[PDB]
Amino acid sequence: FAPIPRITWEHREVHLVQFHEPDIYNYSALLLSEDKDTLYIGAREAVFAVNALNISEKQHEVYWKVSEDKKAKCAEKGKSKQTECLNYIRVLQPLSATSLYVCGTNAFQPACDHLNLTSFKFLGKNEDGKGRCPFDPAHSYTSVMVDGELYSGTSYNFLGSEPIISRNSSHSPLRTEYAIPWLNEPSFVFADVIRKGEDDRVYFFFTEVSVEYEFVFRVLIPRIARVCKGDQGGLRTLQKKWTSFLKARLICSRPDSGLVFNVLRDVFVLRSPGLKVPVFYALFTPQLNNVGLSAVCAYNLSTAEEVFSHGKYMQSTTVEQSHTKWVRYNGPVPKPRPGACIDSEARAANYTSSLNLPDKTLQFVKDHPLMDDSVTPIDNRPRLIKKDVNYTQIVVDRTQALDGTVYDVMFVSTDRGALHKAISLEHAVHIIEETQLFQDFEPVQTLLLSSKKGNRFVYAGSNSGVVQAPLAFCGKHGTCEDCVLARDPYCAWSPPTATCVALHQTESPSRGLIQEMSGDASVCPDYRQHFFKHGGTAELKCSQKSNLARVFWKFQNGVLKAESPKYGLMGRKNLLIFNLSEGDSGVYQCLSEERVKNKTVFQVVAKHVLEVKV
Amino acid sequence: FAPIPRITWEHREVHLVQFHEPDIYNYSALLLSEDKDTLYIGAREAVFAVNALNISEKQHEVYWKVSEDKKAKCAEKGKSKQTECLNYIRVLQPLSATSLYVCGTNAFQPACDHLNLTSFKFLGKNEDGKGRCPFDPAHSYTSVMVDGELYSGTSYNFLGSEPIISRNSSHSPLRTEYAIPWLNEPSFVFADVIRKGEDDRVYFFFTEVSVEYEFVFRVLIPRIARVCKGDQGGLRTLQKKWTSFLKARLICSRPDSGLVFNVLRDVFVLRSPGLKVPVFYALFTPQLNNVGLSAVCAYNLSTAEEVFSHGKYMQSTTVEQSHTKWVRYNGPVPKPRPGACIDSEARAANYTSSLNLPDKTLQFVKDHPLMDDSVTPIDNRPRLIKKDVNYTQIVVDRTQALDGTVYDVMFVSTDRGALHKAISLEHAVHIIEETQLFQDFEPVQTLLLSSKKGNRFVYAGSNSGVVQAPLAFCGKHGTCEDCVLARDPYCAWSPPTATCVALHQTESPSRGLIQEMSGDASVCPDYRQHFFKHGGTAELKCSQKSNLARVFWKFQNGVLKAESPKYGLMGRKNLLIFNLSEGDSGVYQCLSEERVKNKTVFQVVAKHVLEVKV
Ligand SMILES: *[C@@H]1O[C@H](CO)[C@@H](O[C@@H]2O[C@H](CO)[C@@H](O[C@@H]3O[C@H](CO)[C@@H](O)[C@H](O)[C@@H]3O)[C@H](O)[C@H]2NC(C)=O)[C@H](O)[C@H]1NC(C)=O
Ligand SMILES: *[C@@H]1O[C@H](CO)[C@@H](O[C@@H]2O[C@H](CO)[C@@H](O[C@@H]3O[C@H](CO)[C@@H](O)[C@H](O)[C@@H]3O)[C@H](O)[C@H]2NC(C)=O)[C@H](O)[C@H]1NC(C)=O
Ligand SMILES: *[C@@H]1O[C@H](CO)[C@@H](O[C@@H]2O[C@H](CO)[C@@H](O[C@@H]3O[C@H](CO)[C@@H](O)[C@H](O)[C@@H]3O)[C@H](O)[C@H]2NC(C)=O)[C@H](O)[C@H]1NC(C)=O
Ligand SMILES: *[C@@H]1O[C@H](CO)[C@@H](O[C@@H]2O[C@H](CO)[C@@H](O[C@@H]3O[C@H](CO)[C@@H](O)[C@H](O)[C@@H]3O)[C@H](O)[C@H]2NC(C)=O)[C@H](O)[C@H]1NC(C)=O
Ligand SMILES: *[C@@H]1O[C@H](CO)[C@@H](O[C@@H]2O[C@H](CO)[C@@H](O)[C@H](O)[C@H]2NC(C)=O)[C@H](O)[C@H]1NC(C)=O
Ligand SMILES: *[C@@H]1O[C@H](CO)[C@@H](O[C@@H]2O[C@H](CO)[C@@H](O)[C@H](O)[C@H]2NC(C)=O)[C@H](O)[C@H]1NC(C)=O
Ligand SMILES: *[C@@H]1O[C@H](CO)[C@@H](O[C@@H]2O[C@H](CO)[C@@H](O)[C@H](O)[C@H]2NC(C)=O)[C@H](O)[C@H]1NC(C)=O
Ligand SMILES: *[C@@H]1O[C@H](CO)[C@@H](O[C@@H]2O[C@H](CO)[C@@H](O)[C@H](O)[C@H]2NC(C)=O)[C@H](O)[C@H]1NC(C)=O
Ligand SMILES: *[C@@H]1O[C@H](CO)[C@@H](O[C@@H]2O[C@H](CO)[C@@H](O)[C@H](O)[C@H]2NC(C)=O)[C@H](O)[C@H]1NC(C)=O
Ligand SMILES: *[C@@H]1O[C@H](CO)[C@@H](O[C@@H]2O[C@H](CO)[C@@H](O)[C@H](O)[C@H]2NC(C)=O)[C@H](O)[C@H]1NC(C)=O
Ligand SMILES: *[C@@H]1O[C@H](CO)[C@@H](O)[C@H](O)[C@H]1NC(C)=O
Ligand SMILES: *[C@@H]1O[C@H](CO)[C@@H](O)[C@H](O)[C@H]1NC(C)=O
Repeated sequence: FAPIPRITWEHREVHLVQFHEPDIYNYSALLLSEDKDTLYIGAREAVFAVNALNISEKQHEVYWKVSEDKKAKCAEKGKSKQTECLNYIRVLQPLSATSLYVCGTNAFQPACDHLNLTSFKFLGKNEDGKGRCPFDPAHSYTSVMVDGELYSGTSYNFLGSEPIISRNSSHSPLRTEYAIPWLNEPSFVFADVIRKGEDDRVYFFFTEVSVEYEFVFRVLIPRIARVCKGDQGGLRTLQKKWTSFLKARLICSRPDSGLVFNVLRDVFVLRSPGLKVPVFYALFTPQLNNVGLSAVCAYNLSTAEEVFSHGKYMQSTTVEQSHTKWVRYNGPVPKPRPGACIDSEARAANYTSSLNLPDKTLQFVKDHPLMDDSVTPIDNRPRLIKKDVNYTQIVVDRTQALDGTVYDVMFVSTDRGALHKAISLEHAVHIIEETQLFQDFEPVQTLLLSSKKGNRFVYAGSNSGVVQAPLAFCGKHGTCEDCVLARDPYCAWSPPTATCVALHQTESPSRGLIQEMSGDASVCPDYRQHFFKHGGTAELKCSQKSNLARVFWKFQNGVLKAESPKYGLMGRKNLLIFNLSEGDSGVYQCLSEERVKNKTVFQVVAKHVLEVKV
Repeated sequence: FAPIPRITWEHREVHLVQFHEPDIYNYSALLLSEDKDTLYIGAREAVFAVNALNISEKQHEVYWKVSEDKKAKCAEKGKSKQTECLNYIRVLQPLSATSLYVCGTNAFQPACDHLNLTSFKFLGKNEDGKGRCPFDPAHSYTSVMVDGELYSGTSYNFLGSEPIISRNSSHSPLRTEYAIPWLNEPSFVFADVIRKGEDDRVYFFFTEVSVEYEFVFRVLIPRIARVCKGDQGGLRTLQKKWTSFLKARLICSRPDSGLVFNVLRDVFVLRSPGLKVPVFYALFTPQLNNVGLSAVCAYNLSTAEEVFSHGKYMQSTTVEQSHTKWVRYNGPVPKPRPGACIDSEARAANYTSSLNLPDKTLQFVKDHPLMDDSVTPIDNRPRLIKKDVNYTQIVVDRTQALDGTVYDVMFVSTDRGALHKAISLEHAVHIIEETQLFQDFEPVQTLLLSSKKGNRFVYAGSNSGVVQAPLAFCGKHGTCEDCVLARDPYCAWSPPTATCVALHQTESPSRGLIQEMSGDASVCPDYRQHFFKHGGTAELKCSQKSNLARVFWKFQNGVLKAESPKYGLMGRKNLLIFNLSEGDSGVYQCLSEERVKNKTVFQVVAKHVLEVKV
């Protein structure tokens, strides 16, 4: 299990910019512009444009509030008039340079519209968002705009009994089948297009009730799925339906410890400036006995692609003679491959679209959407497993250290408004710091990263507002030792400026900078006076930031024992000399000790010169 | 989830009698005599007889140490010469008035013998305990002596690859089949005879790899099983094999919370003086994501009896065409019923023993040992679910309160040498107290209850020694309020003696005693002076035992705020007045507040009269 966050930053001790509109709640949708300087917020009954560099600067505002006759219609359907019967923005996507595509629950009448960016006024397109947007603010939902066409995963109805992964195309509308083999009680988590003869694919991530597994209760299972951008459906069968829909198990577990995380919470696509293949960073929690635990598994796209392209499918079979069981299909697979895209191979066999695929192949995919092979993580284990924390959303920044060693920086939000910064150091997790983003411990519902030159920020939304944080707080570190010991690839010590700087931001010289991810503060170069009355009591204040260090006191060059009657420890860090007399005068030193590898790192926290009067 | 233990007793603050022999370890077997005054301890390479009333009084001792040629033989087989290659006592059972039946691992040569009680010397019977006793001190094991015949569940071999539930009878030896349907990687937990035409039954409890369930990893499942005392095996088939072996799922879970506890740790049989039917109190932990959690489920014997007597069996089937799946069997069941005992019905159809049962019935049971129905707990939920605690063994005492309301008192041991006392109050768990039995936090391996008049004790064994504790510490409670607030059915307040007494032990008058399980201390009838120097500092000590209460201070009839500079709180309970002056003199009161139901209970903990000198 991952250790405790090395340093805890109170909302008070760091520079965090906040945004909220009075009487406006549920800041669940976040979208930043092309230029990255304008962040758009989708809340309950409102859409805003804020300066992404200072979220507190409100630029534009637009509302989409529900009428009383629509609220009462919703309430008459036994829903909560002042809770669920309101317009929760669920779809906030780029449409053009001059517009956004917006959908809201709208007292259970999913409605879509175009937000005119030049005016920040809605165009009144008033489209029926049934299938595109959920009815209930409680229902799961995911959407990705690909080539001005919305690819959405949510419920097709009011009750949330009909799930749907569909494309609102207008030219070629396509949707999933309303069948258990296709989708079995899913809870949508994330979707994105993975761009390139070879066609683009639109991946979907969700948790659904498993068909392959049987246990005491119904077992959930994380799913990775994909569809082909060029899909047009089948001609005779799969009319207006996906022909390219294949899914597989997403497995996040440490078995030598019986830890299985079968509930997917978030998915982030690490788009490597260097690496040609994207890495999905997926966030999971266990369905069973969650108390709570969180795990972060990283999946190489190539792995998943290997399953969808060459993996054996699963067959459903009748078993004695009213039951259905699912097993590996070892029978003959049709050609062209069921679920495959219109690639170079297909085009050679005179196949231009799904509309001209053989009925043999189309029937196969319709009856075999599920793959036998699981999609496994890189190094076949989670990147991080944490206890006593319920992680909510994830973002990852691939950063180059001073050394040139590349670290994948994990920003993980909690259900209590906190953000953890973690890196997988040499075969062990290091949680650099934790920051309390929300003073009200509101769970971070959404998280969004901008790693772009200048505007390097993380944006977190909750029901109470939005928070803007940098990727590091290098300046909070006082000494070179403190700067190095942090083991943050973002932070380096600058001897000329006598400040711990943010490497890859500051205008300090690279060649003349200090950073050691080993934590060996050895690479570094290197008195509060008091006058108290006789008989009186002294409180010598001492504090440090490491949650992984312990402090001890020293008087007259010896390790002082804070025991009654002469001594006491107030708050485990502040020394208390009780009965002051001639001999108590002199130097009192507060020291810290923290283990890095095998070695211990002692640091002098406080220096005190106590003088007792006569 | 169950709250935290109301009061924590340090090993220091309670009267606990301890026993251990220098250089003797692993005190895993405990057996008390008929008279209940002599407790026999089975350790590694030794057996002792101690006064059960004062375990520290060693009465008798006997050793059974392994020879160097036997240790070296064991070590040559790649085992640990100074760890596993020693005689761990595994079987410590009553044989007669003048003898005990003892088996030890014996450097992987399971050996049995008779301990002559009149001499406390072994008889040298030197029986081969293969099947009766495990080879490895790591292997699971269970045994019950029924009518001078040992019924044992353990491994049949060195590697622990062959499991076995068998009867060392001499007249009619019987054992299980070495087949997955019968036993699939079991870990034995407990066994006992459930006594009465109707035959007696010998129940077995264990955890084994499930055949009915399929998940990411192999799923374990707790099992309740039984065999008939009168079994003699089959004549043509099941030659020297159990014909009465039936098993079923033992289910301990809260599903509205996704909590499943599929690993059985201990089983206790509540033999009710009043209730005609015994209740099994079973202790479970989860296989998946245990961090750790413990649950206590109580099962009514009648329920289990209903499954074994009328439940539909499970069939194994071939599925496409190399796999095996298990489903409910809805086909024709033979008569006499497979797995049933030789009852009144069978005897009418001229069946005297298993040896004369039709081959039809015998073949059925051999191919269908597993039942389709699960054995569920009373009120279909656990009696207790606890987090942050790994419970090891359980005992239950059915006790009558002053009111006459019967409480089933749960004594639960932990893997850190602690004992919790819990009762299921009105639809909520109340953990009365917790006691640190082992100063070395050694896990309690075995637990044994003597609820008998006079000698009312709990005996706990660990690798470091044995501990003797009473069932209550009524005397530790100071006031009537404190006595009542404890909500311990064992404790009552005595106004004449001004002491909190143990109801059903003391010679105090029943009619003139105070006890309220509601916790309403309203039924009850109803100054440390200091003189400190001017300018000096005062520490006003205040403490109480409730882990569920918080203390606040009062000065000059007002709730004082322990904030800098004038005030401070040392250890969250001790008040610190910093700069003494004329006005600081007077009465300082430490008060406690604890919620019972809705209401708060304020109590005056400490009274102080502080006088500041001039
Ligand atoms: C994600 O999965 C892809 C799929 O294989 C990984 O890519 C491949 O990794 C292998 C492993 O070495 C490469 O093979 C060879 O690399 C050595 C190293 O220099 C080279 O000397 C050999 O001549 C050969 O090229 C393979 O080329 C490479 N292919 C691609 C397209 O990347 C990828 O590394 C995985 N990424 C992660 C983070 O797991
Ligand atoms: C949108 O944001 C608002 C802002 O907090 C969320 O409001 C909160 O709603 C919950 C109920 O869903 C309130 O909890 C209470 O639950 C008990 C249980 O029955 C009920 O008896 C109480 O009357 C109350 O509803 C919570 O107090 C409330 N917060 C505030 C400040 O009023 C809202 O739930 C969010 N909606 C979504 C879809 O996230
Ligand atoms: C354990 O399971 C047994 C199996 O049923 C339970 O025993 C039975 O409980 C029923 C429930 O009432 C008894 O039926 C009736 O009880 C009422 C109460 O006075 C009486 O007025 C009716 O005339 C009738 O007797 C049934 O007789 C009883 N049978 C036996 C053998 O006990 C038992 O109570 C369960 N114990 C626990 C702790 O769950
Ligand atoms: C019987 O009781 C003794 C008394 O404590 C138990 O002794 C303990 O045995 C464990 C190993 O099983 C020792 O732990 C260590 O494990 C590491 C891991 O490789 C190893 O490198 C060390 O050399 C050592 O073996 C533990 O220190 C030891 N306790 C003492 C005081 O020596 C014994 O395990 C118990 N046997 C059974 C079957 O319960
Ligand atoms: C989007 O909003 C802009 C903002 O007004 C609209 O711009 C006006 O467009 C009309 C022609 O249609 C011009 O005559 C006005 O002078 C424009 N005003 C401004 C301030 O630019 C634009 O038309 C809107 N687009 C749509 C589709 O409604
Ligand atoms: C969602 O589907 C509707 C259904 O057609 C699309 O609506 C058409 O939109 C185009 C402009 O993009 C208009 O020219 C057509 O006249 C519209 N027809 C109808 C019937 O509405 C809509 O554009 C789709 N939206 C997205 C984001 O894909
Ligand atoms: C982690 O999240 C779980 C829920 O997923 C929390 O468990 C709930 O805690 C509340 C608080 O009293 C209880 O009322 C609920 O009944 C609990 N539900 C379940 C399923 O346990 C858990 O407390 C959280 N823990 C941490 C460390 O974040
Ligand atoms: C059990 O131990 C007792 C203790 O000695 C044995 O008792 C002796 O028995 C012999 C006859 O066999 C008598 O002559 C001795 O006088 C007895 N001595 C005592 C002290 O009682 C007894 O024999 C042992 N039982 C077995 C089976 O060996
Ligand atoms: C375990 O099985 C052995 C096998 O027979 C039993 O041994 C017999 O024990 C009786 C006395 O109980 C002797 O009279 C016989 O001569 C013994 N025969 C053999 C071959 O040993 C043994 O008693 C059984 N033990 C238990 C506790 O049931
Ligand atoms: C409860 O028991 C579990 C084991 O069943 C403990 O978990 C182990 O804790 C040690 C301590 O560092 C680790 O080294 C092991 O790797 C852990 N194993 C597993 C499977 O988690 C757990 O810490 C115990 N917790 C409590 C509160 O008793
Ligand atoms: C932008 O941030 C600065 C930094 O303190 C602040 O002074 C300024 O008022 C902010 N702008 C707005 C509109 O809040
Ligand atoms: C029995 O317990 C008493 C109580 O203190 C003790 O004094 C006595 O020595 C114990 N007996 C033995 C043999 O330890």
